[PDB]
Amino acid sequence: DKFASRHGQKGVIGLIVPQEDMPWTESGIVPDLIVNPHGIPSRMTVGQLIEAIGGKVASLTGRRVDGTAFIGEPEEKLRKELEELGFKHSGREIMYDGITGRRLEADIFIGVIYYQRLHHMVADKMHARSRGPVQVLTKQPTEGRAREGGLRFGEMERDVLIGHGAAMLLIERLLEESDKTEVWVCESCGHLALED
Amino acid sequence: FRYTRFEKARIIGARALQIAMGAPVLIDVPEGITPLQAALLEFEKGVIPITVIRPS
Amino acid sequence: RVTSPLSRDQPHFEARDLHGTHWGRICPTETPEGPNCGLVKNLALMSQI
Amino acid sequence: EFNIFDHVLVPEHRILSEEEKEELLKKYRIRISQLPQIKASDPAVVALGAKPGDVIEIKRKSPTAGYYYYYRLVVED
Amino acid sequence: VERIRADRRAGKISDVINVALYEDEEVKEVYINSDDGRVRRPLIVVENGKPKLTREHVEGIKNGTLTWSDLIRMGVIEYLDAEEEENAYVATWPWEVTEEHTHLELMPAAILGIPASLVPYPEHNAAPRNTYGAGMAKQSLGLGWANFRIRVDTRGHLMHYPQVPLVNSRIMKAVGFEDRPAGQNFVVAVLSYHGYNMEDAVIINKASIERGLARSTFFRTYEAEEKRYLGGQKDNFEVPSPNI
Amino acid sequence: VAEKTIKSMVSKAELPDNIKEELYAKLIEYNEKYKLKKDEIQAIIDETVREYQKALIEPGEAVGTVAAQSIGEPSTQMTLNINVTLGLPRIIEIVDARKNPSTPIMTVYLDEEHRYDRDKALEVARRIEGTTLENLAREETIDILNMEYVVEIDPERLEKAGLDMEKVVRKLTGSFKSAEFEAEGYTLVVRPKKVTKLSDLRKIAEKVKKHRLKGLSGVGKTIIRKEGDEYVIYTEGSNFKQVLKVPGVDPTRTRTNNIWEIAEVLGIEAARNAIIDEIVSTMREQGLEVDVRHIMLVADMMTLDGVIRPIGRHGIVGEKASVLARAAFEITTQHLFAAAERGEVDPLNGVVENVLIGQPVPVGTGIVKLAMSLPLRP
Amino acid sequence: MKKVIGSIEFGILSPQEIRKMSAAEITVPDTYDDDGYPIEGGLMDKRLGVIDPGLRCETCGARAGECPGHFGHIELARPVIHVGFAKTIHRVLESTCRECGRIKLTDEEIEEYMQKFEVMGDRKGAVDKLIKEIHKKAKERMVCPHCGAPQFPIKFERPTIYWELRKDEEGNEYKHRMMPSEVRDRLEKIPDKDLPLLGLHPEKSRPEWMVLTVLPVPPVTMRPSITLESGIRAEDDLTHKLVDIIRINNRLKSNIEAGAPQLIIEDLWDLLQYHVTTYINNETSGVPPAKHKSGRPLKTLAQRLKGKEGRFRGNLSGKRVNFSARTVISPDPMISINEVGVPLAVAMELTVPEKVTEFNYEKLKQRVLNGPEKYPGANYVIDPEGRRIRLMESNRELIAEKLDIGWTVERHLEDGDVVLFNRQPSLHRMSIMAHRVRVMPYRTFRLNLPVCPPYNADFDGDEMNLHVPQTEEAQAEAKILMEVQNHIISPRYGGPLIAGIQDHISGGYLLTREGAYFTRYEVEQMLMFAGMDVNELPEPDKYENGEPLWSGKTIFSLLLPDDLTIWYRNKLCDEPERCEALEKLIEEKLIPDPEEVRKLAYDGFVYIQNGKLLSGAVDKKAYGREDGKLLDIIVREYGVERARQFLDQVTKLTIWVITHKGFTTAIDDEDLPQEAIDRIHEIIREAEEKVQRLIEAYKRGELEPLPGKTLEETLESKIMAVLAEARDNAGKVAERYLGMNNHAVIMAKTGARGKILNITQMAAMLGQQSIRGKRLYRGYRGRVLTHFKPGDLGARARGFVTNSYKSGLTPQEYFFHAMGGREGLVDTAVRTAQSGYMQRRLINALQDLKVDYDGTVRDPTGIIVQFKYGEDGVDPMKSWQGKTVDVDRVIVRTLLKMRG
Amino acid sequence: MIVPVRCFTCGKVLADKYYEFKKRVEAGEDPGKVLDDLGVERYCCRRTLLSHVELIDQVMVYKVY
Amino acid sequence: LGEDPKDPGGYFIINGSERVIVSIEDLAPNKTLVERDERQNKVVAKVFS
Ligand SMILES: [Mg+2]
Ligand SMILES: [Zn+2]
Ligand SMILES: [Zn+2]
Ligand SMILES: [Zn+2]
Repeated sequence: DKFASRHGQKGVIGLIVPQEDMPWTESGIVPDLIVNPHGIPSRMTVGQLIEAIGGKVASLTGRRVDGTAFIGEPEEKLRKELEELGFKHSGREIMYDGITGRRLEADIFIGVIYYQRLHHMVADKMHARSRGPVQVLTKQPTEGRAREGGLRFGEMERDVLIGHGAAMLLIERLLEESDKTEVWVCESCGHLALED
Repeated sequence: FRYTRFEKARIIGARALQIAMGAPVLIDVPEGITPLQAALLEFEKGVIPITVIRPS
Repeated sequence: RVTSPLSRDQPHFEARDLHGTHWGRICPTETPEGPNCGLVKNLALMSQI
Repeated sequence: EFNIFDHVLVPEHRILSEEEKEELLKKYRIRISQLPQIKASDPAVVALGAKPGDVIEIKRKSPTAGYYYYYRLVVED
Repeated sequence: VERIRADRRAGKISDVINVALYEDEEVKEVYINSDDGRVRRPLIVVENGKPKLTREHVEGIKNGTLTWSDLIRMGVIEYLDAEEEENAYVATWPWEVTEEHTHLELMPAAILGIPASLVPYPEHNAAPRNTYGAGMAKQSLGLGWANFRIRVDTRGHLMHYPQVPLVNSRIMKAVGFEDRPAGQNFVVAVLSYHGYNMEDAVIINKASIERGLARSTFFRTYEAEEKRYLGGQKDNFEVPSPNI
Repeated sequence: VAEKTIKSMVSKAELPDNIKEELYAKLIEYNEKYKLKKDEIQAIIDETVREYQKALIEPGEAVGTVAAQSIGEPSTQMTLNINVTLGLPRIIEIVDARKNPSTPIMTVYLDEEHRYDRDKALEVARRIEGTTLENLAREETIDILNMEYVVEIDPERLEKAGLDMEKVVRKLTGSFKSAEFEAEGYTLVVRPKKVTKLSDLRKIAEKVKKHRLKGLSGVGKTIIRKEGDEYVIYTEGSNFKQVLKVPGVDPTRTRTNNIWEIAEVLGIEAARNAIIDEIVSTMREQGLEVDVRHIMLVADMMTLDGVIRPIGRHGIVGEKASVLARAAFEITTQHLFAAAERGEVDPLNGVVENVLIGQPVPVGTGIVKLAMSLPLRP
Repeated sequence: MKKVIGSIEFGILSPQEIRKMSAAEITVPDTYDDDGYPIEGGLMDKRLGVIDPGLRCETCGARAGECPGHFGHIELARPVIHVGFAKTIHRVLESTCRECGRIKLTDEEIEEYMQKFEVMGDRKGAVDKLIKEIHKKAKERMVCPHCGAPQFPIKFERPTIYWELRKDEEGNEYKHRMMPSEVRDRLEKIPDKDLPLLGLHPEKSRPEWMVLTVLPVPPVTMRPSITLESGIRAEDDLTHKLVDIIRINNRLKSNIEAGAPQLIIEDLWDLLQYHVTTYINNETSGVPPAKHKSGRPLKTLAQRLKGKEGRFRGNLSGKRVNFSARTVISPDPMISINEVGVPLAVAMELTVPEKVTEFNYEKLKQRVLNGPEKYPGANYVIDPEGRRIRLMESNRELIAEKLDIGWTVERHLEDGDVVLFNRQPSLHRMSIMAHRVRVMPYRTFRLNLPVCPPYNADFDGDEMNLHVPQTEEAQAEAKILMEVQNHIISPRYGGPLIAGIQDHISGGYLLTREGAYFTRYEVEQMLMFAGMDVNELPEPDKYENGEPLWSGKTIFSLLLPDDLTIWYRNKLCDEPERCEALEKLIEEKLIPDPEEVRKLAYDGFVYIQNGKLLSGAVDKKAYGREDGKLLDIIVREYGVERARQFLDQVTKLTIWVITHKGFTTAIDDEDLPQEAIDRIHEIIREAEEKVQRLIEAYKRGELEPLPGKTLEETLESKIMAVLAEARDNAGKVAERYLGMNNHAVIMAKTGARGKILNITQMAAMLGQQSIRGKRLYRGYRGRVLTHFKPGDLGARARGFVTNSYKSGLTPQEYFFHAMGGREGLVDTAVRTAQSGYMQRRLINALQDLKVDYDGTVRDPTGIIVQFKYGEDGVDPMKSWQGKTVDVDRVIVRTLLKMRG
Repeated sequence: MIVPVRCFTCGKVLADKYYEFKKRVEAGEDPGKVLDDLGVERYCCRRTLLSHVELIDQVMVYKVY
Repeated sequence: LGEDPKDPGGYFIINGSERVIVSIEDLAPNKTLVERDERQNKVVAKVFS
């Protein structure tokens, strides 16, 4: 299931981790989501961190944090009120591992980030066809998922199958599984013979 | 003499096709494997009867 | 939403790119991806017609 | 004057004899029409004084093998 | 040009008319535009380094005695198209106005679109990231419409517990996104967890999902028509017999 | 171990010539450092032979398809946009065998008498550089009292072209015998012999501007760079035939971006080498590493018939012997109709035709032939 | 027996052949009557085939779905010029005499051209060149060499109009329209001996057949008719075109039989010619395309054959296949690189057909007895005779009791089954690999992370396809050739492609860095997590607070083989003195003491001796993509299976390290002290002062033009260079003030994810925003935005952003960054299409090249493209960094092996 | 559209005190002190209570039957 | 009336399906625009009357 932040950070759910296995902070907060730290600096997404700090500050104080462009609440002010609230300025919190139970050697940055679920759900995107309806013209599997259609093995797939050197795999894919048929051919002239 | 990857794949495919419609296995079987696994064990034991014709 | 009569497959380097006159009229960031980038724009919040 | 074979981009060119041409045909089991072609108006051909119907043996610098031996067939324009 | 601008600011002529002057060393031209299709923006008129908008106008706007059309009528704020703005020198902030400045920007954050204003602190993000966030704001799920149950849309989505973001731009309240939210606030901790959040992936809490977080419902509408054919033949709404 | 024994072992080894000398040099270098024994050297030779045998490509590999994929895949992550127009457009221009590439650039090398001092390099660059008087001209004005161009040029530009105004006149007195050219200090004034209509004035004024005073035709910008304590001249435009025969330019290292000029001047072999070098340089500029074997195979396929051919419908695919191969890629209707006109017979020896029909392709396992002994007795 | 198509011979269909192949004659321009039955003599006649299930074909007696279809013929009232041959017809009209019919060449020239045709062989280009030369030579002769009759020039008007330039008795030159009947009569006079000179086969490509007298109407199956949801039949475009053709032909026949004047006959002939031309090709130049009653242009046979959606590309080269699935992918480090996560729903749908043998009889019987609704089960059963029965609840036990040797069971996807895993677009042969089926009860696909870089796939909603081979040969080919571990090294550059990325690199650095020690419980836990066969713990390196501690290098050493020794420098090198000392110590002894190495061990120099990591820290240079030396050596020296096991174990170990030690990034990672901010502001002020000085110098005229450049772009280049120097200085300051303890700096330096410029952009400055390689200039007159004075060329007014992401950009700088990002996005969106087109062109140019058994690459014709592939006969995949044999590595490894 | 019964993070019940919190917020008091006196101390429960907006009253008006 | 008060309107309902007319960014009618073609080496002015 596709979940996206408001700063272009998107991704599918990798694991449904039970609460007992999830880490928790010293304040007794268990995160509702865990994101990889590698994606934050590569895409130069500091607004996500500022939004996390602002969300934590808004939750702790009860007052909504303004995030308007160029007139929003300054980041340094947000860190100041986070410090005045009894938390670290950077937003990092001391977390304990949910499995081993030991304290993590690094203070983990945890905050409230607005994450929205998208309509690209895995329920409407899974397609699986073994055999079924075929087109009346080419005797090939139909189009799309609504009519139990097949999956297109395009020109590029054929090219990379040729590059792999798999002749019989290509024969099975393109011919033996899509539009295999038998015809009668006259050896004298090469015309298609007629069977009555 | 060595077997190329394409030659080995062709030999294994031919042996598996033979096993699927006859051609009893020349070695023991783990009682439940697919014919492809049977051809793989036949190749691993060095008991395959299929040779490769090479131009000369 | 605002579209353009130009073809989507055409590389329009001078047309798809953001213009300085789009300030206050065309949103500088909200554009679609792929061939629709640049040719499809959205009106700014202060845009008046 | 300026010899065309002194250029670093121009590999060495030699004229194959009839016996050498027959040996080349026998080695790869190919006919005279299955060799790569070179135009009779090519500057290397007119530098060698060749005529159509001959085979030019090219010693080229190989980035992977040091020296490589290619073969071409002189054909009319 | 000055007389036309003064008359427009005095309310004598309509605000649709826009006047511009091109003064080159070779050619000199005056352009007047009063047609359709011209995208314009509102700018506060600044004269002698002092903006026309005063605190009294803001108080009247807040009290409801003054409207936006009233402000346009007195020429305090005027609509400028691309042609007229070539002769204008706009000031980004009210504290940056000088004697040479001719206009004052109303809202620098208003240059963004409606979905682009959903992004909190867009100036702290990369431009492709802001573009992706603006594009994906339209793909989110939430209580878009209160009459979704009676609607007959072929496909629709509903969030069970939609939430207004805690870090939201003030324009979203005016736009109406706060009344119709399309997401939830997630307690996110940035941490590597067993490699299952690798390559943009995320890890969700099982108890949070079981508690109703990010729960959604998908509605699909099918239609059936009792079409009438030629000769009086028509479809029938009944359970088909097994013999057919 | 003596050097003679190592050389004899290297010669007796079943290794290529290029591997033999490199291996011998490395063994000599490592022999004094660690005092290698005879058995260690023999084991090293055996390991090298085994590695060479392992590195040999198995028969039946789809080298053309692999080369095409390995060239086109880095093009998906290249960067678009002196004036070298490198990147994906450069690769597209190279593989399409463009007769006139966009912004042609030639690399000019000088001999020992001009590659060590700046003055000789500048003078030979100005010899190569094609300077017209229109570029030297500063103001354009056509009058009526004499009804001809009175040309005034800035002297500073004349300080870079390295020639005097009067000699400039000598470049149009012989060339334009229908007009009289006069020099008045730093002003160039022309005189008409028999001119009375404005139509013929506009048919002869542009001929003076298009005339080249010195240098070679089609030459625009020209710069000089210091690489390897040597002066290298980079110019705009391709004039290989007129730049090879220059008194002061080394002709054994000069090259141009125009592969067609190299084919018509240095031969098809040098054209293939230049294609390989250009593709390698374009790949290395973008930071994407591509094996030179794929580029070499592509260039060999491009120059198979003795002339440079593109990879499109007018090139390698155009001269394909298979009708279905040509029809499947490009211009399907006219190719099929022309094949019907010629009565062409498709032997179906290719890969794409067998894909279209349903026969096994002649690559990889499709080339393996098997034999079976029937009396199997387990 | 069975036969295959050895070769295909092409030609032009003769009218006699069209008449003989036709099972019916079509004269009624209609398809169905009021009740829906076909009309006899119409296009939908049962003699040409049947589409509706109820009807039965008249010609062959078969029902719908099995009748191949039969062609028909229409006898045209007057001949019609075929458009596709039309221009070629004109060529013949310019080559043959108008009276004798022979070619316009002498007998000696004809004989010489015959010898030239025989000599050259079978190359197409030479044949076309000779044909063009012969046509050019014959077209300039106005006197027939055989008969002496005068000739006239012929003007060809597109598409099928021929004009003959004739002279009257008064000398006036006029144009006579050559009717198709006259053209066919002229073409009939050409003998068979002159046809090879014109490039026409005497027995297959007679020129008179190039003018259509009988039109072959296609079978019903090839142009099927369907019934819409409203009960109205929807006819095909070809059917409408044929209806129009039949109506016009019938009108022409009626007018001819009625003795209509010549104005009628030529007008109807032109209408029929236009209809036939549109039917052959509706996109012909010079004519209006045929349109439906709704205004939609029709696509005829030419558009059916050509184009991306045409038969050749959309149905023949590439087509939809059966037994395939497609869904979203999610990460799964717990599975091997050889395994793919297949959902239970997908597994119970896709079926592998397994023949019942003497060893798998019980398993397949259990699969049949389970049924389609129980896993592991079966869906279909095929008897030896060949009838397929679907397994329901009623016959599930009956079929199981009837199972015997020779039967085929379409069982559900089981563990260990080989399937194809492909992601689109497939730019390279590594974009699809054969994995092993792993069945998990969730909905999404699961793919191991090191296999992602081969697929170029992240997990931000990526969709991937899976293909299940059916035949045993296809399964064997997938298992042997396209297996994942067999394609670790990329043949494009001869380097590792299946490699650790991101968290793998970060965990390797965290484990192998100096001062990294782990407790006994942690070591046992990571050993169990990585699946290593370490029965007993090694000797602890040191004791802290009474408990044993193990160095991370010791734990990493267990992954490497015991006979492995390699040293190199990684990307973490910033003190070359220690690396030089380590290199010198290795150079002298060639077997340095492990205590001696550990005394001067440096994280910037990786050194593994006998499988023990004595020095160095793991980064992208260890087992990263395109950079991992250790993985490259392991693949080449220890096989692919050992390499796959090492990759799996090291990825699991690094994931365990990065999971429990704690890896995170926060807002303080980009934080800088006041001194760094002051230095950045000083650099900003210096850069703006330099830009202003350059602008003033350009305005006052003392700026010097660059050689070959005028003032404008010279000043622009100088300003851009100054801004680039300022950006480099700011980045250097940011790197100086950011230590290695920063996790973002760790990721940037180790090559896991991101770059140093990314951290610089979030901390120091955004640099200068440039469009198309130059400064931003598009906007108003003399300025980009109206917030700057006109004619201002300053840094702030041209796209130089002074602040970073952390400090926030000004609205003008935000707009400039938006222009830069839009330019980048447009650049990628434009580059992708051109790159794909170039890839397709290269593939179609080099599809048929193959290395033969003698090491030569030859085309299907037989021409030797290369006498040795790559001039040395070495696979680039097996090449060592583009070289034939790495003599240094071989010598060093052999020397170490003999010394140890 | 309706207040969740339990907090999404720890399952603490918050629907009981939400309407009192909303009533006190509309009275002009600081929502932080209102959350403090209602026992809502962890900011995850504060997130759930503050970010929720009531919308069921606008859905009940559209009858479906 | 079964309508959302927050619905902005501005669209059409054709056959029960909501249809929105995306604005079109066209050239100014009856206005002459001048440009130079580098490849053709000519000055071209166009007006869409
Ligand atoms: Mg993706
Ligand atoms: Zn039939
Ligand atoms: Zn004649
Ligand atoms: Zn809570």
